Amino acid sequence: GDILRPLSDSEVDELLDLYKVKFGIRNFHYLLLYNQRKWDRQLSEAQIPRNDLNHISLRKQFYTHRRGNFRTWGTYVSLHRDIVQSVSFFSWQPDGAAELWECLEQTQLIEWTQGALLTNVDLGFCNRVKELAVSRGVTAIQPRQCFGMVLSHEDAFCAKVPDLPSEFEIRRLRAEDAAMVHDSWPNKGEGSLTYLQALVRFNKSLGICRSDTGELIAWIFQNDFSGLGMLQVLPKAERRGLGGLLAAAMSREIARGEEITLTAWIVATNWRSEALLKRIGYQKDLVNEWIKLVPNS
Repeated sequence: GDILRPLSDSEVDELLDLYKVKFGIRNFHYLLLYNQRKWDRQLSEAQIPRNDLNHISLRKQFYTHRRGNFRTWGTYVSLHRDIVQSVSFFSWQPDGAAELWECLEQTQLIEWTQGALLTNVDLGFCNRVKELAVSRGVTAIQPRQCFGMVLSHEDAFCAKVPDLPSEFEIRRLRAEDAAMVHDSWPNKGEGSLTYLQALVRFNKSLGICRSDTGELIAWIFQNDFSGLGMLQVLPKAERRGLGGLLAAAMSREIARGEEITLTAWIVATNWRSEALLKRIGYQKDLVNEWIKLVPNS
């Protein structure tokens, strides 16, 4: 069949420890692998059939070169489904990573022409992968640089957290909250409402509501790397220190509920989020690209 061969659950687990050993607990591919398997376990105990349409956003299918050993170079390609197809991949083969590109170029499981989203792409794979996209029909690409911010577990565990102003209350988000958080998205085409609903269910989240009206005014989620994501404060509540409060609280909550490095993916131009994350202790130790391929025509 395809040059990409689906790894069994047992193999993904091995893939996970390979990255753990090779790069350490702060590595983003390890975090991605760690996160997925965490969800796999939960969704399993929650007796939710795989491929379940309203939870598929919480699933991933890992693959490797059908005629290669995923252990020698950690070569892998994952496929995710929500609105479009999201692809992640890596390999540490010392020279051009032939095995990897053999996979990406010879496979037909990737929707190069159907708006596929390339997530967390290493800077060394960006140019070549864009050329490939074009060689397969892509006529327009929308790439963006993201900073991978990192905070050790120890730091997150012992982190301090600001005081919440009387005007507000904090609570975990609930299903009804999903639609509001989704409505404040300007370029909402990568994450679906149902994805958000799955996240409020299986991931940690935090919302800030006015003690009066009870109106949700700011929120933060745990992301697909078990770190922080989708932070946002409605304009009418800006400059009240809530943004930094959410980030601090979520960092602490995650670190005390599980053992992992806290991280966050932010757009390189989001100077304000970089700044508040930095104040909490997060450091910038990675730069990756998110490459959104525009559907043919």
